[PDB]
Amino acid sequence: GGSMRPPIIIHRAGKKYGFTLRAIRVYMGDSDVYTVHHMVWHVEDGGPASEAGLRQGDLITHVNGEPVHGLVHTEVVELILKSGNKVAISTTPLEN
Amino acid sequence: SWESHKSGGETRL
Repeated sequence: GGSMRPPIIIHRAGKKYGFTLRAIRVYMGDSDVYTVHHMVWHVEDGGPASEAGLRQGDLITHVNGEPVHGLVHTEVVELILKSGNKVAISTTPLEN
Repeated sequence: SWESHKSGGETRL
């Protein structure tokens, strides 16, 4: 795949980061093993995350320098809100 | 793969 995911610094323009953090615990099958991941379901191409560089349909690996891997639906959101009026969303670029 | 789409709602930023 790729190494060193590039964090996209969004900036809350007095409203929101303009993107949906879809939570999805990817199970490996019938077993209890699963990874708690998240993906931007929809990013508002009107100012925030989109203009920042966040391309819709990307998988978030880290947030503000904190692995999202294992964070619950609201934990990622909080991690972002916690950052302040902005946040470094680490997404996974394309790969062969 | 894919499960928590409803588990937690549809909270966004």
